[PDB]
Amino acid sequence: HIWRGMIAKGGTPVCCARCVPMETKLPEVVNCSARTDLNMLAKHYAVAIGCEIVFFVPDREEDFASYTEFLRYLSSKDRAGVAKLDDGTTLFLVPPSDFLTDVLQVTRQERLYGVVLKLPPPA
Repeated sequence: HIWRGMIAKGGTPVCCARCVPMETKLPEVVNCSARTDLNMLAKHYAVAIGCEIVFFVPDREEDFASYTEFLRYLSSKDRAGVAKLDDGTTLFLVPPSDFLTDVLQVTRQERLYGVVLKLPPPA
């Protein structure tokens, strides 16, 4: 049982997608309801105590051109997308860039990363 669903931008479908791990349940639709500057995410990362990652791949070939285009839509502007898991956790949609190696310090891949940051809990 793999995750298979849709990605959307502002409620507007972008493509269908699947998901390989490196986590809670992904909704049927991962909607990118907003963007965040990579700088802003860098600040949350600096203090995070968990950083979980999945890769989103286009589901089928007909989803490729859109997936690719959605990557440039994010990386152009040095931004990341914002979506949610089922349980309300913030999920960031991070396209390929230096940010992946300099800040998250992970291997870089020409893939969209889903990223959840766990910040410190209260005392």
